[PDB]
Amino acid sequence: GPVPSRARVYTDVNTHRPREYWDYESHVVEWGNQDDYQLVRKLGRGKYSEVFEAINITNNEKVVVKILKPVKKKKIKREIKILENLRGGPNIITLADIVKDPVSRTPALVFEHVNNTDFKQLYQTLTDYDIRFYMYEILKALDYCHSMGIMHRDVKPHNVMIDHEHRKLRLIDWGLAEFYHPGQEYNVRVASRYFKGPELLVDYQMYDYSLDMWSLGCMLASMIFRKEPFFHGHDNYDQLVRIAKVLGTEDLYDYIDKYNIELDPRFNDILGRHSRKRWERFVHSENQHLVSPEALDFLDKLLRYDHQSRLTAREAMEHPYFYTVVKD
Ligand SMILES: COc1ccc(/C=C2\S/C(=N\c3cccc(O)c3)NC2=O)cc1O
Repeated sequence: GPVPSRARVYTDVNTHRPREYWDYESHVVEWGNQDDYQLVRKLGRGKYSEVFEAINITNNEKVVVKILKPVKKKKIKREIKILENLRGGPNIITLADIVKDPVSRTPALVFEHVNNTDFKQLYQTLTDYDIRFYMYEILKALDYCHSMGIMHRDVKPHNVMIDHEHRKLRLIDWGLAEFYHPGQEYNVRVASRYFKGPELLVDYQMYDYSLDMWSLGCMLASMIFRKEPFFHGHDNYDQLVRIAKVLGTEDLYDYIDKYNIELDPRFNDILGRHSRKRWERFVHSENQHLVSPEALDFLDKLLRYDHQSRLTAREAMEHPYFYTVVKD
């Protein structure tokens, strides 16, 4: 069988927390008053929810309301429990309330409002200094949630809300987040395709917080190299092939051999043989202002096949790439 794996940090956080902390199936929701909130405009829709701008009429403050579509109550309680556990943490979106929507007959989560710019437009604009600053702010959120025993499992640009005017950042959309427990096998159908870690793409279920660090590396690569998304696969199989054309096939085989993993035989006709590339090949005159030796070294240490070899969020915050960021 496959070789087991443990997180190298925050391994036992939930072990020594009280059961109530991570036992979300037993959580009892504290419902607020649904008539406190007036919906203003729809902001988005997905398979599992719709999101709205709204006004809290008890204080005339803007909020954001996510009205769930029907989904297992276990997963609704999981997201609620995680948001309450993380509330107040650095750059974590604040859950302000939970109400029952009378039309949907489902829960509606009420969040603080961020005056956001779309990443497609914001990313055409950020400077080298901006990218370092906001990467540091994301790391604060990720080290916090990892230190609290939670993996996000859907890190991607669409889930990082930035109010550039106030240099304010919030990590949102905790609907896929999970509690880390040593030895637990997790669903690999998480994260967006372009941000899926190799562990998901080879069906290794005993993964951990380090998944979020791969996803963050994909974001960093897209920003400093001006290629969004960086690994642009047409499906989950091609996604691994795109990664292997950069990291090389020999280290992919080292990875699956370490964990006694077997590749899907459908890769026999599509994977090929690929050397590992040097990151300098992705530098050109239109992105070199965003690239430095420090950026390439930092990126290189996030994008490792072996989830046990990636920088932790705390280690990443120690990296020389962040030396120029003003610390508060
Ligand atoms: C404009 O400011 C904000 C925007 C979003 C949030 C929080 C969200 S949105 C989400 N999930 C989605 C995303 C897209 C479509 C959809 O139907 C559901 N999960 C969250 O926590 C908070 C804000 O302050």
